[PDB]
Amino acid sequence: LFPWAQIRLPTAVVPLRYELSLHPNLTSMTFRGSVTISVQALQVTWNIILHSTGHNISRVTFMSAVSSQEKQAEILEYAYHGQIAIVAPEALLAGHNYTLKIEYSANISSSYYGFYGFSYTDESNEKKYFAATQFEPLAARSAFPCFDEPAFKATFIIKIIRDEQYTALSNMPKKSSVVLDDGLVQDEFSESVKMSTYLVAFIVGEMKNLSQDVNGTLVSIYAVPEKIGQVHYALETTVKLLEFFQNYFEIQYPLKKLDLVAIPDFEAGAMENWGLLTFREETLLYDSNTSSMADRKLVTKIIAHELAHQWFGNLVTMKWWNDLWLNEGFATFMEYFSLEKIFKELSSYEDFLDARFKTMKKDSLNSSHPISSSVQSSEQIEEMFDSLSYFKGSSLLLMLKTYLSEDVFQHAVVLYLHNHSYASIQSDDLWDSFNEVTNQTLDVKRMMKTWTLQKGFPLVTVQKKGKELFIQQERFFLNMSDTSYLWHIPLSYVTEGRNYSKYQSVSLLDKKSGVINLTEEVLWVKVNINMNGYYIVHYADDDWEALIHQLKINPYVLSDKDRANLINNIFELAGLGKVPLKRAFDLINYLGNENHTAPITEALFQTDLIYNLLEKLGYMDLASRLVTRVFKLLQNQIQQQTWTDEGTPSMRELRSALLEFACTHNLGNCSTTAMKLFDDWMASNGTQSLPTDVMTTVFKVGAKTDKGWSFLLGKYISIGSEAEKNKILEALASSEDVRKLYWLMKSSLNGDNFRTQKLSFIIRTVGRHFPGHLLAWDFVKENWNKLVQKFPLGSYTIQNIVAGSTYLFSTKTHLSEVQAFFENQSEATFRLRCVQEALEVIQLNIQWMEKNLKSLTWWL
Ligand SMILES: *[C@@H]1O[C@H](CO)[C@@H](O[C@@H]2O[C@H](CO)[C@@H](O)[C@H](O)[C@H]2NC(C)=O)[C@H](O)[C@H]1NC(C)=O
Ligand SMILES: *[C@@H]1O[C@H](CO)[C@@H](O[C@@H]2O[C@H](CO)[C@@H](O)[C@H](O)[C@H]2NC(C)=O)[C@H](O)[C@H]1NC(C)=O
Ligand SMILES: *[C@@H]1O[C@H](CO)[C@@H](O)[C@H](O)[C@H]1NC(C)=O
Ligand SMILES: *[C@@H]1O[C@H](CO)[C@@H](O)[C@H](O)[C@H]1NC(C)=O
Ligand SMILES: *[C@@H]1O[C@H](CO)[C@@H](O)[C@H](O)[C@H]1NC(C)=O
Ligand SMILES: *[C@@H]1O[C@H](CO)[C@@H](O)[C@H](O)[C@H]1NC(C)=O
Ligand SMILES: *[C@@H]1O[C@H](CO)[C@@H](O)[C@H](O)[C@H]1NC(C)=O
Ligand SMILES: *[C@@H]1O[C@H](CO)[C@@H](O)[C@H](O)[C@H]1NC(C)=O
Ligand SMILES: *[C@@H]1O[C@H](CO)[C@@H](O)[C@H](O)[C@H]1NC(C)=O
Ligand SMILES: *[C@@H]1O[C@H](CO)[C@@H](O)[C@H](O)[C@H]1NC(C)=O
Ligand SMILES: [Zn+2]
Repeated sequence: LFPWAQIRLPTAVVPLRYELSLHPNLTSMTFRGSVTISVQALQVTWNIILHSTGHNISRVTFMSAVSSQEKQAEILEYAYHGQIAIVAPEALLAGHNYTLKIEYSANISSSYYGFYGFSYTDESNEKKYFAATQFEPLAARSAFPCFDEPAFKATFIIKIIRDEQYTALSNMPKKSSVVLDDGLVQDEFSESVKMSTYLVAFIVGEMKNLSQDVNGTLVSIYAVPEKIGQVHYALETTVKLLEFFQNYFEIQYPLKKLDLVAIPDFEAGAMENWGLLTFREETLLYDSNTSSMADRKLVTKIIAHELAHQWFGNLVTMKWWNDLWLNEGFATFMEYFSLEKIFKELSSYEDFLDARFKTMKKDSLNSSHPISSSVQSSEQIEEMFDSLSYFKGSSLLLMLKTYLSEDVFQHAVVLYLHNHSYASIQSDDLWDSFNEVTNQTLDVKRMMKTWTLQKGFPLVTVQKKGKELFIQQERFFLNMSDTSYLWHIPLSYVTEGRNYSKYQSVSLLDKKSGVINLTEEVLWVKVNINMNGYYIVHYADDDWEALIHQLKINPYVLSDKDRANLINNIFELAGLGKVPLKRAFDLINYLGNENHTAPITEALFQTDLIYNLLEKLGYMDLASRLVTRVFKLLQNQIQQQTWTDEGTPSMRELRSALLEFACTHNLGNCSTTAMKLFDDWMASNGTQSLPTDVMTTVFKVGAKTDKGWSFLLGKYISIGSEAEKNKILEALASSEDVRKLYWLMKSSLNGDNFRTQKLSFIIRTVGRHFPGHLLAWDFVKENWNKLVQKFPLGSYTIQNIVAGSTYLFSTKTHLSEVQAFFENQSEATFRLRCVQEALEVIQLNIQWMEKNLKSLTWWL
């Protein structure tokens, strides 16, 4: 029986370095194992308890200091926690380095987790092989026996003997390689800096490269040869972002090398590794001419994310997974924070803003879970990998860093960085580096533990009565009894009174009610500047009709982030009931004079949730009258859009937003303009450039014709550009021919012309529009069994198939059906977070109709 009945390893033994030698042949999917672990005892144990899985071990056994002579112990194992224990020939006395050596058999993974391998086809013919690693969170132990926790850091020599052609890559630069007798090469890499078991990485496959030397460290993007041509932007961007993390962290990237790799597969594990960043082929390949704003915006942030992860996560790692949200939260913040100081032209705050919106309305559900609390098993380690925690974390740092200065934020960041580099940490340690705020401690970061420890976010009510600012707080709950919900809240607020002179100020509300005194007597006040604070603000009734009046006068007295914030808020409140729906729509009656994208898209987002909810109920006429009045507010901006790619990113994303609003709903010249552009494009065997900005729109309109449908289907199964094939798939699923809509899903499910990864994106698209709406949900239930086979229950795709099939229902008849269907298979499924959040969204719609179907009749 085995000497350790816990899931965490013992504090008994500690690794100091790892030495690893491996023979995978990619052709037969098998490999050599050999690990030498230079450990060290800190307390007496008869065993070394450590992690190992899937290893068929031949010979293993144990040294001391003292002797280069080695002596035979035998392994005991325990597969339930992945652990193995070596029964030591003699007592590990405290303070002594011993070294441990393991030989093993193993299989190369055929999933895409751990040490995995796959095949792909060439431009010229050919069957190529390839293998890589993906060790988060607990996968390293599958490749090689080790202390697989993030606290147990160490140093690494990895050496991999690989056939002549393949380029072997790994963390540290390749020190040496030496020809072996059969035709095989032996690659050895430098010993690694101190780093965590999960960050180890190594690649075997036929690539080329493209390099540049920022200062001392040299940056290179590795891709399969085909077109290493288009890693040119990736390369140039890693470069400026590299000496953008730079100086700001005031720490220098410790490695001599930094290599990014475009792995040639769609299920590629893309991750953080030090000196060996992975990506899916798709997310890196970019082309100045044929590729849109979306895929630059996306490739720029994807780089900027895994780059800050260098400092955050690798350099300074978690004690344990209970704090993952911190790094991924911080990285996600940097991703949006670097960009708007190097690439201020992308308007990457807009992405950010909307990202925060969608964060809050799922942080407002009751399915929500506060981001920090004890983890103890691994369904609890991978439950932490939902990007809701990441984005919320991200939101907190922007709120923390605009309350404290950006400078104050920086040094406390920098001060955080220096104090425990190469070390493991817990959450509160960052809050302490901050409490070296001020000359040294003027307020505590007990503040941040109110946000971390409680689900949801405060609703801040503001009333104002001639002197004043009466500020009160409660949890934003979506209705039908606990109150130790209290937040420490930075209250940015901006006003205007006297002379058109904008006064803005900060103040931290740390009790249930409070009050701030303004200097002048204003006509309007706005709370939460640029939505810097993660919360919703509700006003008393002629404080709301102050701002709206003010928006019809001169709205540009506010930012576009503020304006977008009111539109967000006023609509979500009128959902919760705290405002009539008709004063949301009088807020956006402003929009005749709007020119910034951020508020227009957010209003268009809102109005079209309303459009679709109505449309799925029978109330089609109400729905249609709704959009045409949005259309009329935005009528000039719509026509003045040119069907082009010309302009600032912001004004391009606006252009693409306005143009397929007007087209989705057939409003004005727009559908025709588009359908000429489609015939020209289709005339030309595809051989004509569509402005990528109007490309998804042009495709939709054409997908509405059996001629057009069948063309675009040929272009899907033929053309190479995976970017444009999702704007084609989209269209194919924006048909209203039900038989096709079914056949798309039926086929994506069977992996026929569309790989099964895309079905979740198909299903969401079919069901979102009236003709497919019931068809989607029925597909989801008619093949539920085969849906659980290829997406493991609770995974982020069975996620969406239920979210995106059902989130539009609004009748208690439907509600019953959804719940009757899910309980009717399993109760273990029936109380999945995904499933009763699915159910939770549906009554919120019923509630929404119950309060706002309304009287849509007397207006609208
Ligand atoms: C995996 O096993 C195969 C088969 O033993 C090894 O194969 C050879 O591949 C080279 C080219 O890469 C050919 O020139 C040889 O003729 C092949 N030999 C045979 C017997 O098929 C392969 O090298 C092994 N992989 C590794 C990494 O050692
Ligand atoms: C990536 O390709 C580049 C060519 O664009 C290689 O660059 C030179 O590589 C040789 C080979 O070691 C060096 O001796 C030269 O010093 C490099 N050029 C300069 C200006 O320094 C690069 O080596 C390739 N990547 C790898 C890993 O070899
Ligand atoms: C691996 O395969 C089995 C154990 O599952 C055993 O018969 C065989 O000898 C093992 N190979 C080595 C090299 O230990
Ligand atoms: C080896 O052990 C000694 C004490 O036994 C310790 O002082 C030393 O640091 C260890 N070696 C390394 C490289 O740390
Ligand atoms: C690889 O998988 C086979 C089953 O397909 C198993 O018998 C074998 O033991 C595995 N290899 C190791 C090292 O466990
Ligand atoms: C290059 O050299 C060192 C990096 O170690 C740094 O002090 C210096 O500022 C760097 N300069 C630039 C332009 O990156
Ligand atoms: C170092 O960490 C300790 C926690 O023991 C903390 O109190 C201290 O403020 C940190 N110092 C810096 C400069 O971050
Ligand atoms: C607000 O004004 C009153 C005096 O009119 C003062 O007593 C109170 O402390 C002020 N509050 C703040 C937060 O400045
Ligand atoms: C948008 O608002 C008005 C134009 O109606 C103008 O004052 C303002 O500068 C415009 N901003 C941009 C970026 O065009
Ligand atoms: C259209 O182009 C494809 C290559 O992308 C080619 O295979 C096909 O035969 C062409 N069609 C015609 C009618 O020439
Ligand atoms: Zn990340």
